[PDB]
Amino acid sequence: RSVARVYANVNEKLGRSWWDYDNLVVQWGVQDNYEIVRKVGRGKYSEVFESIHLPTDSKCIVKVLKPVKKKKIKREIKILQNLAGGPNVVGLLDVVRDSQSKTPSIVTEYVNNTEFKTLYPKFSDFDVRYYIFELLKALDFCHSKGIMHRDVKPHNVMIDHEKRTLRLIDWGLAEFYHPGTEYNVRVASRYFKGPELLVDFQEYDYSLDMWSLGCMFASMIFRKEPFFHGHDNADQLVKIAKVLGTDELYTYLERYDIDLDAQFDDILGRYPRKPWSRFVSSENQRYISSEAIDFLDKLLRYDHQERLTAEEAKEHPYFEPVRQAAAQA
Ligand SMILES: O=C(O)c1ccc2c(c1)nc(Nc1cccc(Cl)c1)c1ccncc12
Repeated sequence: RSVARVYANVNEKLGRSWWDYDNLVVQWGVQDNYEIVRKVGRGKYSEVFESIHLPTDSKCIVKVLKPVKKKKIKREIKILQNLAGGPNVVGLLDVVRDSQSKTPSIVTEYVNNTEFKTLYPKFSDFDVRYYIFELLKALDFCHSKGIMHRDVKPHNVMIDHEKRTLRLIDWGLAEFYHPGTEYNVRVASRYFKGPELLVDFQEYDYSLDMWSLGCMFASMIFRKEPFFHGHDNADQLVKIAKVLGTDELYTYLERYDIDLDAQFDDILGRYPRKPWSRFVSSENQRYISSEAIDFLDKLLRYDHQERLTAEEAKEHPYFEPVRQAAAQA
């Protein structure tokens, strides 16, 4: 049915040794070369600890993984190996496991993040352009390697504001794109879920990540976190519909032959498109420009095939100051 409009054939060209994570053989490192110092975070899927690589006395992260499905371990490790050297992708340092339990751990680089709720309001207009551009380099890189992140959100984007460095982290939901594959629609955080996930459209692609980027960008320039605040998955679609409008939703549904679940009959009304300018306020207007609105408009589309590619997104006039400043060094 639907096929990605860029990078559709990447996994075809690279072959089984790139994407066949089921047959991954890990060359496990020495667990005793690492010392766990302090827990920094817990996920649904993991626990993250500040650690030391003892031989070099260097600071690093140990991410202990306990998913009920083992192939999710292999998938995360294969993608992290494949993205080696990628710009702004979190660096894999090692993979180790407990000798008795066989519980695996991923070792990554440590990043001194400032939490996004503190960090995002301190950004200038230029900072938003700059960090979105850096995030675009990581998404263009993984898409060009046949990989969808599927969990793009502020929590998975680590920024060292002092060093002006960015890392896209937590590749645990990431997956290889294979033309015509039916993917699980139970991916991403509710506020960052694309319409395709909300209406059970399974033939999605890299363009899912561009919707999620659009939700992050909206929250940064309008200072509303999260931008689409649904109380549940059905409500998430209503919140989107109350901004993009029900007219563009219905042609999209017709275009991809999607039938809405009967649950939407009572809760989904007819809404006109709310123009982007209505979200402009005294507090957020320092982020706002016609280039910014134009950029956001071209990310937040129902139709995944209408959204900018990460590569098109880097060519947008919004990033002209960032491209100019980079050209000065
Ligand atoms: O998943 C990864 O690849 C992943 C990779 C690197 C980090 C991480 C998650 N989580 C961090 N912190 C964090 C903060 C709150 C909750 C959770 Cl679970 C974790 C963190 C901190 C400093 N440097 C690197 C990381």
